[PDB]
Amino acid sequence: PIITQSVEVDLPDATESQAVSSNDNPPVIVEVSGIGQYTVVVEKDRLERLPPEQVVAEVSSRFKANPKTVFLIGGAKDVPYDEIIKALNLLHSAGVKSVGLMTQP
Amino acid sequence: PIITQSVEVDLPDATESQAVSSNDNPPVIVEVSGIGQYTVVVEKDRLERLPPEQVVAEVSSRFKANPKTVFLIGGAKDVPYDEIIKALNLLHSAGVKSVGLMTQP
Ligand code: NA
Ligand code: NA
Ligand code: NA
Ligand code: NA
Ligand code: NA
Ligand code: NA
Repeated sequence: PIITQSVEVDLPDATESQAVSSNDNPPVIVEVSGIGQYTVVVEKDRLERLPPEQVVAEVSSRFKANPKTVFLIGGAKDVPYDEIIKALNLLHSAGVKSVGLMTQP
Repeated sequence: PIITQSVEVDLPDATESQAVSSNDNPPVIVEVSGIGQYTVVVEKDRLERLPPEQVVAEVSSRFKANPKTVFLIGGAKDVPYDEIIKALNLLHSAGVKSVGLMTQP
């Protein structure tokens, strides 16, 4: 106590929906809720309860296979800010350069 | 019901602390807590309880005066994800291209 989190982001004019609609492949969705706990979803395939290092492995694998892959962070409206910063840092550590942020029911 | 929020972000290698430390001027901090309610802080000067359109006016004014200005979004660890997406969209609408995200006590 107390550790704070930070991340720098750039804001492009291109949109989250544009990224998804213009891509040949489904997006890879990193869903957050669970303190440092993630579900990775690609279409119907769900990889639940993954710890940070396993999310890095999964995401880095997909980015290497196709760097054009669209990555999204999904979560309920009330997911804590600190968890969102952690997730952005996690994705950047795995090599991801662009992310769509979206809230979900 | 139900409106969701989204924003696309790019992840540069440059950091939030780097942006602040390398700048000649203090950062402009948009603090969030309050549903669509913001405090804009520059050094000791606080502009509290600003509605979205007033934040846009204040931020756009500072960006026009100096486009090298460092903009930050500050908030407690538990600020809701949806409010963070709203704040990023608000800043981008005012012309801001880079933002540092940081949690605070
Ligand atoms: Na960063
Ligand atoms: Na793997
Ligand atoms: Na997280
Ligand atoms: Na966007
Ligand atoms: Na003004
Ligand atoms: Na907000």
